[PDB]
Amino acid sequence: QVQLVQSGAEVRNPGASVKVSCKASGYTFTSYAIHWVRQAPGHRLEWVGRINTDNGNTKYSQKFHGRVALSRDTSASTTYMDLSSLNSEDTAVYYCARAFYYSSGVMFDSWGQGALVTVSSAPTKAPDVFPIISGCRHDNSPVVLACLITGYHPTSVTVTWYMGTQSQPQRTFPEIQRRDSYYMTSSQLSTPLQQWRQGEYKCVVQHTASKSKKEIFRWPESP
Amino acid sequence: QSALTQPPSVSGAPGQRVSISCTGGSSNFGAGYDVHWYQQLPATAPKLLIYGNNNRPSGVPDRFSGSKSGTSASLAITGLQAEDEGDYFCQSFDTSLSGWIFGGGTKLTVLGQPKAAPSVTLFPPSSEELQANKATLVCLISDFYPGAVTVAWKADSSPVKAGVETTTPSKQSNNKYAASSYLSLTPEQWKSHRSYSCQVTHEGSTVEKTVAPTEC
Repeated sequence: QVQLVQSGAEVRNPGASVKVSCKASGYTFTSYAIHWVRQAPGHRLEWVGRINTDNGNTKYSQKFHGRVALSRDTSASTTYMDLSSLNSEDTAVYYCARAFYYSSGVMFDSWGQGALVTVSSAPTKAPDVFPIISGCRHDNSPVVLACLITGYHPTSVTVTWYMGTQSQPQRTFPEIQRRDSYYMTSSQLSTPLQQWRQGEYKCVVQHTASKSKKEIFRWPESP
Repeated sequence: QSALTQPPSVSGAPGQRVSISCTGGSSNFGAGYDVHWYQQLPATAPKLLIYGNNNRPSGVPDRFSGSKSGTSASLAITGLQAEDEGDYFCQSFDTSLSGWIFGGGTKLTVLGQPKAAPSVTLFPPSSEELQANKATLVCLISDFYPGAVTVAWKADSSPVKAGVETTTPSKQSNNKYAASSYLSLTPEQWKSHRSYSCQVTHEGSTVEKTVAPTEC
C-alpha cells in the first residue's frame, strides 16, 4: 500500500530552523513527485512546493521564497523540508502528499500524518487577571461578570467562581496562543446579575505550572 | 478570483441530502484544471474523496457525488451518516500563481440535537488593563449547535481584520459549543472610535453586539 510517514513534532524559537522528513513506502519512490502543504490554526491549507524525486528539480511557492528548501535522498527514500527564519505565523501542521496521475491531470492520492511545529519563546509565567464587565451599574440592563486571563505559559489554567463560600456555575472557553507565543483565555460567570453587591462574587484563577493562585473579588467603577 | 470559497458550515439530519459549493476563479476552474475533494475526519490525515470532478476512488462510498460546471463546483452527500461528520475542502490549480490552491474548509455536522443560535456578550477593556497601557476587546460566544461560527470585527462602520485572534469551537459539557474572539488594540485606538462591534454568524443568522468608549 502507498503510505507516507513524517518526523515527529518540533518546537523552536523565532528566527530558527527546522527540518521535517517524509518517508515513503509501498511503491516506486522516484516515479511520483512529492508536495508539501501546511495549515496554520485559523487558516486554510497552503502549498509549499513540489520536488521532482528523480532529477532533483524543485519548484517552490512564491510566498515562501528563500525561506524553504526541499531536498531528496533516493537511497533513504525520504524527502525533507528545511524552513529557516521562523516566526509566529509559521506555527502550523506540515503535510506531504504524493502526486499521482489520472486521465486529465495531477492528483494527491496519499497524505502524511502531519508534523506540528510550534514557534514559542515563552518562559513559564503566571497569568495576569483583569476584571471585565458588560453593562453599567448606573439602566435595568443585566450585568455579566467575566475575568480576562492573559499572559501565561504554558497551558493550562483552572478557574472557579465563588459567591462567598459556595461555588457558582461558570462558562469554559478555549485557550489560544497569541502572536507573542503567550496564551490567553476567558471565564464568564453564568448567571446574569440582578443587583450590585461589593466583594460578594469572585473569580479564582489557578496556574499550577507556576505554582500560583490569583483571584479577583472587586470590579472597579467603570471609566 | 484566484482562490476557492466554501460555506463554513453545512448541516443535515441523519439520512438526508446535503451539498457543499466550491466557488473558483477564472484562473482556476475557468482554466481547465479539474477539482479535487478531500475529507479530514477528526484527528486523521486528509483523505482523497473525489478526483477529477466526478470520479470516485475504490473505497469511497457512492453516497459522495461530484459535479462541476462553469465556475462553481458542488459536492453532494446523500444518505447522511454519522461517520461523515468532519471537515471537507476543495483543491485546484492556478495559472497566475503557477501553484496549487485550497478552499477554506467546510465542517459537516450530523444533527444529534436541535439547533441553537449562539448567545454573545461583548466586553470593553478593563480599567486595570488600560492603566497597563493595553486594550483588548473580548467577544464571548457560547451554547450554539452545530459548532461552527464566523466572527467579524469592525471599528465604527468600517471592517477591521488586523489584531483579530479567534478560537476554534470546543464542545461544552452539554454537547453544545463555545468560542471567543479578541481584538487587541492600543489605548489610543480605543478612544479614537465611537464604537466597536463583534459580528457572529451561525446557520443563516448574524448577531452583532456593540460597545462604546463613552458608554459606561
